[PDB]
Amino acid sequence: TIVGVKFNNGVVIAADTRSTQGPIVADKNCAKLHRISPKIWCAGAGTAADTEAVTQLIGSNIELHSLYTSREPRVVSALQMLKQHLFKYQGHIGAYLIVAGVDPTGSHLFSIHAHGSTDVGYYLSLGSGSLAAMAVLESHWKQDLTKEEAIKLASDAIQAGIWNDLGSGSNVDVCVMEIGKDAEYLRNYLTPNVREEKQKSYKFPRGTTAVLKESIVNICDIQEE
Amino acid sequence: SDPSSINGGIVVAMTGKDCVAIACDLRLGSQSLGVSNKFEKIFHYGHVFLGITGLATDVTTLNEMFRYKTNLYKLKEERAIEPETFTQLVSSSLYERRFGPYFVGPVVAGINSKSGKPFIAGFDLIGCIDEAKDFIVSGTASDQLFGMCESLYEPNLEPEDLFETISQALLNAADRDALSGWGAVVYIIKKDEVVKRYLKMRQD
Amino acid sequence: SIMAVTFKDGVILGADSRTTTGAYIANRVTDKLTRVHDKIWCCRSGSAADTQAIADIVQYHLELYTSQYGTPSTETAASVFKELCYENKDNLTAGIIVAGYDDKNKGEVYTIPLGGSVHKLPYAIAGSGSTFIYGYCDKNFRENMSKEETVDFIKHSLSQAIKWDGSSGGVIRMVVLTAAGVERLIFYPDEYEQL
Amino acid sequence: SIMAVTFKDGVILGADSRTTTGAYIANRVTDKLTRVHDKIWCCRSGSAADTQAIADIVQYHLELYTSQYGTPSTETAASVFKELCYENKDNLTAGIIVAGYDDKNKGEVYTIPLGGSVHKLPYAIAGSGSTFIYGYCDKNFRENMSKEETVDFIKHSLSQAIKWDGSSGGVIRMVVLTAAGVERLIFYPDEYEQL
Amino acid sequence: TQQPIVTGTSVISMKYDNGVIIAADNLGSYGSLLRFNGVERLIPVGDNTVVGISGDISDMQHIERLLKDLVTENAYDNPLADAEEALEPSYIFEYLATVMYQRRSKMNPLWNAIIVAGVQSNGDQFLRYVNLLGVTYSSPTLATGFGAHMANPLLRKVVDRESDIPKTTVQVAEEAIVNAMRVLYYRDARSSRNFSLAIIDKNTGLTFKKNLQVENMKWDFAKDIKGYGTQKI
Amino acid sequence: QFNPYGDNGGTILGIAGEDFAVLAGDTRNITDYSINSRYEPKVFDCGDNIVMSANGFAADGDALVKRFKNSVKWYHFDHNDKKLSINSAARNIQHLLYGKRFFPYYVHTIIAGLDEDGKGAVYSFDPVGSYEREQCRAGGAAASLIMPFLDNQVNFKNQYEPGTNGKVKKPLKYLSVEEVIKLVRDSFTSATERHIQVGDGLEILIVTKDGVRKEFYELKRD
Amino acid sequence: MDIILGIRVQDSVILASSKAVTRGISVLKDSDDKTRQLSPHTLMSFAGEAGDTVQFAEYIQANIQLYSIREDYELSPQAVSSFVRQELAKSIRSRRPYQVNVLIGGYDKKKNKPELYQIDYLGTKVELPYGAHGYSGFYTFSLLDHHYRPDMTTEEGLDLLKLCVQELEKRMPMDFKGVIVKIVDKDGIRQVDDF
Amino acid sequence: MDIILGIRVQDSVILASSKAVTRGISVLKDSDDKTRQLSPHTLMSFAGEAGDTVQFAEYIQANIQLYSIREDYELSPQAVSSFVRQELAKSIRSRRPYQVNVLIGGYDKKKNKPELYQIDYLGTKVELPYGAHGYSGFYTFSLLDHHYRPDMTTEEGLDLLKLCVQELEKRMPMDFKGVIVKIVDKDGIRQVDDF
Amino acid sequence: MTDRYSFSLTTFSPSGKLGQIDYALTAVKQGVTSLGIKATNGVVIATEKKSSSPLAMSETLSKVSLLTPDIGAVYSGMGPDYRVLVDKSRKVAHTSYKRIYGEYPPTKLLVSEVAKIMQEATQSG
Amino acid sequence: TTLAFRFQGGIIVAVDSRATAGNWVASQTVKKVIEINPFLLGTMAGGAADCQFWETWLGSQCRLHELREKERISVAAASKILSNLVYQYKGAGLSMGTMICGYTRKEGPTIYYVDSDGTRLKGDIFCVVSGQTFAYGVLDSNYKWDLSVEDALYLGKRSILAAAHRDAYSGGSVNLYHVTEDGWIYHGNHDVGELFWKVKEEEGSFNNVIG
Ligand SMILES: [Cl-]
Ligand SMILES: [Cl-]
Ligand SMILES: [Mg+2]
Repeated sequence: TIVGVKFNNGVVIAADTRSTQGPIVADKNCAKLHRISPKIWCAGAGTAADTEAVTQLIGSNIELHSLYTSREPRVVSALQMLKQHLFKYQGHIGAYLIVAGVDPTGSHLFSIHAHGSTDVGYYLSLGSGSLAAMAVLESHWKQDLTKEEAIKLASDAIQAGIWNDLGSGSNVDVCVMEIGKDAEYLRNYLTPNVREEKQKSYKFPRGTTAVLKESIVNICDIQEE
Repeated sequence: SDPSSINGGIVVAMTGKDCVAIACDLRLGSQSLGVSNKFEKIFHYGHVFLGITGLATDVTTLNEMFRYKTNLYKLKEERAIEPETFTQLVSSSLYERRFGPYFVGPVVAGINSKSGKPFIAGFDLIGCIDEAKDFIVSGTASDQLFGMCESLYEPNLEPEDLFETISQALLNAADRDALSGWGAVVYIIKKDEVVKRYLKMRQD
Repeated sequence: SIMAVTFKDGVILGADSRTTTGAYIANRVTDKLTRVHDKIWCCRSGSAADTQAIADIVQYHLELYTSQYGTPSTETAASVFKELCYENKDNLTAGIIVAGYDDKNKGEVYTIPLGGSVHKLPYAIAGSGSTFIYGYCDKNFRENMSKEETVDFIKHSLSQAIKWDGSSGGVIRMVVLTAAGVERLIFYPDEYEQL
Repeated sequence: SIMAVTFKDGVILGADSRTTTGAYIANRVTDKLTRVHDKIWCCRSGSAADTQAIADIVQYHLELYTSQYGTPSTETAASVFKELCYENKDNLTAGIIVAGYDDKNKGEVYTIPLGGSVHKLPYAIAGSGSTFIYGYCDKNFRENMSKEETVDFIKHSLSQAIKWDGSSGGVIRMVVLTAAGVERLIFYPDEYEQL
Repeated sequence: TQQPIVTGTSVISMKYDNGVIIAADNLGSYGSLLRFNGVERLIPVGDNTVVGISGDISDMQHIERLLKDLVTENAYDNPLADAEEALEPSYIFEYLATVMYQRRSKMNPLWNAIIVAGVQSNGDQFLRYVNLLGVTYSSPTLATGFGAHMANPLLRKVVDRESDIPKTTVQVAEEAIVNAMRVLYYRDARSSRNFSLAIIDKNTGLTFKKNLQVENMKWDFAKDIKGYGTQKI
Repeated sequence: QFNPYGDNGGTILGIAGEDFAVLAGDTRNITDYSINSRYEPKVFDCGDNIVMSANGFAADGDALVKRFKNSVKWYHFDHNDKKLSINSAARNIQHLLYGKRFFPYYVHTIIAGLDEDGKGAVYSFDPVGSYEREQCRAGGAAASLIMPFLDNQVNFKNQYEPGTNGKVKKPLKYLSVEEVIKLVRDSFTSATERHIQVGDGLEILIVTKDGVRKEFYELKRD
Repeated sequence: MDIILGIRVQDSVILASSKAVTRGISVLKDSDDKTRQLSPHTLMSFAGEAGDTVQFAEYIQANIQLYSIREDYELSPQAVSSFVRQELAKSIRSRRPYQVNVLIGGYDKKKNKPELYQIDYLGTKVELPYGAHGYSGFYTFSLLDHHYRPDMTTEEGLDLLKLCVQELEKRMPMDFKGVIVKIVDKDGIRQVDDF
Repeated sequence: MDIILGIRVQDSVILASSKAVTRGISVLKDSDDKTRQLSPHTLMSFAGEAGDTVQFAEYIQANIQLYSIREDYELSPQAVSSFVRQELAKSIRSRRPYQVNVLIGGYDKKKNKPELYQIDYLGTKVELPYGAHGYSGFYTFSLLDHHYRPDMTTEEGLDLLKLCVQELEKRMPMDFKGVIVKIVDKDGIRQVDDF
Repeated sequence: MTDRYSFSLTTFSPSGKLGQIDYALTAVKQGVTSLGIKATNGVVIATEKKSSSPLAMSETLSKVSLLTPDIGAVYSGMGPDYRVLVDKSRKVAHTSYKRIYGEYPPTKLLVSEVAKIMQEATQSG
Repeated sequence: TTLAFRFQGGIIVAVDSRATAGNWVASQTVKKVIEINPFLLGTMAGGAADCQFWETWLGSQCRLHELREKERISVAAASKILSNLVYQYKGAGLSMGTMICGYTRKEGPTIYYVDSDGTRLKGDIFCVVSGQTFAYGVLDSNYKWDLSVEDALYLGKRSILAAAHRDAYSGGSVNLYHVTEDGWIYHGNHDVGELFWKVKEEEGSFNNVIG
């Protein structure tokens, strides 16, 4: 579950922290929030390797472009470069991204689908939990939201995904990008799913395991003398 | 037919107080037939340990490939590669075969030589990174290892305690998988000593 | 549901605002009316990605054309769309209506189906929702209509297309192309549903 | 293209006259309006064989009903069609509109899609050609129209359906069902094409 | 084994302190064509039960007839047909569940998802789901098709657990249902603005509302959206 | 085409003590990535101190449990109210399952109770009726996560006496009901963390000579 | 199917290979030698798809012989095995992979130790006391697990191999028309005539 | 695959049948007798799908034995062959046909003549001097077409059969683990131990 | 067309001098002064902004360039040749290091890469 | 892995106890020998349910025979009941590989292999190694007719151990049965984990392992 919510003086994006292989939870605290540039972040859904690779490549080219032009990078640039790359590979690179950021032009919120299509909105959601998240956004979103209101709305939309979507879970990661300010990355903004103490300590008595052989491993280089 | 379960095998890594542990089974098979019980799946490039499960031809190929790349790194950098940096190199190397990938499940373990901070990571076959605090699992008995680790593990275990936990996690997971077992190895890794132990286990 | 209608003072482009994956509405405020030049616009139907990719290349081609040869004709814009659509027919799912205002040629509409064929028409309809209004549009279209008449004709037409098509919906966006300039109109459900 | 419209004095059934195998017109003077009782008629679309087989069984069932219980209701005729269509859904390709005149209930129209579901409606359209006139019919239908108005509404409607559909064509056949009795109307291409 | 032709979309429902609410839109879609408007998909059984049906409409009309026939049959040689031996929601459900599982097991299913809402004799709220596979389950909130994905998340914020049901009034419950129907109109490409809503209360009985419309919609923000990224006009 | 089968997820666990038995399951019912119910029981009292769960396709599991409940009713009728022994129940369920051999019940069946000597018993079945008596069994989606834990912690597998270096196995012992409940809770807590189809709640049915009692514990709802 | 076995004794490596070449229900030959001398102290046995087997072995033979002439040195078996594995590991992701399974038997003059390597068409390599490829491997492994001792003599190794072939003849359903046996020791590579 | 051969000499019929039972790459037996005594002077050899072969032969054996008890007479080989063919000819158009191929060797006491019949699973029947089923057919046939003589004795027939088996062992790719030979003459049915 | 200059334009002279490299070093000598000093807790690089015209905005011409967040560069000699080297240096830091190891290159290895680009313009056709 | 061979001292029956679902090990304590009657044994290979159900059914049909004819059923007759039943279901997808072993005065020690394909064979030795049925043992070298009962038991136990080690789908424990005149005798269940190490140490075999 990834959402983006535009507000009065900026844009906020949030995501859940679960990655799944089939029905198994691979990572309980995944990071789906990616720095393309200092004030341009995006949230990714779909193939985990694809979203990381595509944000790192464009983030690299955006940094070289920024240095070449002597200008802070623009969201429309990262957007354009991402969609032309994804379109080239005809959806075989399964990267579904919500791209937000503030630049000299103002605050921007876009979404990018793996076939190379983009769209503009005040509120967006993507992934398996998008329908749970969009249901909350369509119920509580208004024009002229404050910063506090937009964080509340964004995290609530992720909670909807965590609770009602099997593909989403664990914690809520938020990133606030306000005009004329530093982007604040709030890693584990909420911790709604903390495991309880086990009934038993499964620490074994020493010598429990049968050992055939033991040996010192040489990790040091060839020695002197 | 499914490349990632022809040969079989498992790897598991865990963090403790000022230490890490990585362990693997020793089986190589052609599906039902067991061929070799000496097929170790854990390799080390300096103080960084890499376990690889999956298609055995790719396990061997990636070991030879990462030995190659870490050797050139050390000659140019004039220092051994660190776990955090090697993790990024594995990811990079897997994603460059996006549309023709190595059928492998790599696991990185090691202690950062400067910060002393224990580090573990796992990857999918195209190089997505799972950087867990607690434990990483890989192979044909990954479901079984997730079950064992999730119940047995507690944080800040001493080296000799962590050994018992990871050993019991591997042994009991392997015994519930047809394509895993035929012996096991456990590496206990501290900042400047590494002990390697072969475990007695059932050979069926 | 997309249409372009040529009237006395120029041309008007109409479209619905719905984008779908299966039965889920991915975007309910979609802008399917896109600028390839100051007074050359297109209506996009089919794949969102394909039409966006094609529209971006055509805008590039006309920006470079303008640099060298000055303002391109609507016919020229249609030709560039056709060239991309025909030569890449095997790999593209795109149905595009090209509408533009010259001062010499006044309002012109060109339609480009899947094949990549070109058809110059007094007006054109396209999209899944277009099939339900073929009968209505053919009976109600006159040449040299006023602006008010042409806005009504499109509003009523897309109103019906939205009603019967699950794939069409949301707001009715329109773009008026005349000598006077470029006007954007929006019509909300409460307005066009009661027609 | 088939439709049934309920007006003040009763109901009118309209249909085109074209039967096709692929793109070949097997019959260009087809009668798709069929009698199941004196003042209960149906419009047949889908498989020619399936609709003829179903219509023949219903006519049998209503003839036997009439022998025992007297003149059946339009609702009763619709129910018998539904029963055959629903229970044999796996093996049938039939879309039927049932129209009839009672003196108690006056004009009634029932439509039976593929599923074998029943829908009572003030008017109904069906067939491949029906898709092109959804927009037109919804905008132009009023309740309690005159005979002349209703004939015009059907003539104009099927005229459009024939124009845009390859599968529709030939003559426009109509059957008027009132207290006065049963009237057959035919309208030739030279008449309805110039509308 | 068949395929559904004319279909109905989401049925949504929830429990509240004194009863249950259920709702469904009045559309019968023929694929992408929104062909039949005014199709009623909430079918009341006595004055204590409403059966909401999604999926194939021909199969729905068959089930409608089975329920009409069930009321007739129950009355036969039954002096307490309108009292102690009236049809309970639990009886009506178990019958449908039996039919659904038998039809799937003959590889000729009724292509539907069904929610039975009602109040029992002792005043207990009844709400249970069954579909073409004969799969059954109960929850403080139930929904079919798109409703499961979009309505449940919203309704579960009012009643998350059993303990929340006494704390939920009919005004709060109805508000939640009406909002969920608006969200489904925004986001389901097979929904209509026109819907029916049914309340079954242990005190006030069965209230059936027809020709309800989605209102207080937000579209104004659309005017400010131009192009798919770089377009400014 | 029409597919007559579905997956409703969930996990069931049966442990047999010396003079008791437990059958536990999560209360979560799912289809695809949606949650159908956070509380929908899957462990039932079937009478004669027998608890039964059929986990997999919920429709097939509900039908089978009904048929066995009916089967118990007719045993009493036809055999002068004879108590149905767990071994007799197990054999009866095999015949129920094998009846649909060429259109199987897509479920994993576990029944718990006391044997005729009063010792705790668990029986496990495959979809087509193959059955065997066991000390421990986990069924459903998260079976692969839980069974290895139970092998290690209930049967003391791969555990040796310290100082023997694998020469002498850890002595097998009967666990108390309190120890067994802890293992059940720990197993479900662990399975909930790593399995998307496991969570919401845990319902445990404990069987003793005194009868059948029920314990419920909340699980993570993500 | 083709039988290739390898056993590594105290001071030598013995390779047994089936002499039958069959394509379908036809026996093409009964005296085929499925072996190539890579170097004076290195022998390779191969089984697999027709053509690929010989082409791959001769290609490897040429490369190892080239290395020997260029450096006037014999590559160690470990080195030869690694070269062979890498060639196979390249071929799996090639347009048409070599479908060849090989056994490499060599005597390492530097370490004065015999070595046996098993490599499959994917480039899977292991060092083993005994090895085999195909259906025959299943049986022979279980037998060798019981009887094989690491300090066995060449004569003891031949007797165990003799037992394996006899048991394979009874148990195997296809006629492999006997085996050719070759010994690799310090003195070189020789063929055992009596078997 | 399974070898069943039949040769009819001057005064007897000899049947040679492979002793191996194989399913896939497993050999289940090396002493299997693929023969049933239908009557004192009639023998049937069968090859085909597992289960069907024995079930069919035992079914035919029971029917022929029933006829013998009821009439206290032995059915002629011509009559027994016709009965067997007809049972197979019924089975091809049955829900699950018997996949069995049979050879029927009999001595007709009325005509004092040996007879050999070849019948396939379809119910195709011919009388032949020599016959065979499966892959071993093409070889043996051509060999026998050269050596067989109508007035050969039983001893000469055995030598020719001995040659056929020897040549089959070399030429065939599968191991059929030898044959069992049975002679049918006036004195009855006997098994030749030495072969 | 085609680049038909496939041969070296820098060769050894009988004296073992590479003329074009010596002449390049002569161009550097004519260039404005730049310096660098290394402290215990930092490094400083400095140069003069020799403005070609007072109408020219000298702020727009950057002689001191960021290569990575932890590496800066200054030059003496031909400005255009520096500007394209800074572009190639910034890019090679990414392509040959950061896109592989996920961190910026150490000073000595980025220098090694810039050095390689300059060596190739000394031997390439 | 199921093994049944004939010798002077009677019949030796040895089976493993592992059940698998794909690569998943469902059970290590499965009983693959069904005790039909005091003199009759059935081994189970293939579908667990198919073998359990029909061999249990066979025991019922064998019991009825005893009642109706006041005599023990012959191994030939008992085998053919099962073989004739499965043949009715042929092509329906029954998976069954089974050996019916007993001693009767009429026939002596007898082993019949009965298949889901409808194959019924009499032989001195039958072995089912995952998916494969053989007329020979996993070793077959040690097999001579005149063998000590306690010596013959070990061969059967050793043969299951061989297959258990190499075959991924074989393992758990070894169940041993000795069939003689006046019934069969259980020779206990031997865990392969414990057995392997002991056998290795005593026999000096599995040298390729290391321990
Ligand atoms: Cl778009
Ligand atoms: Cl017709
Ligand atoms: Mg619509």
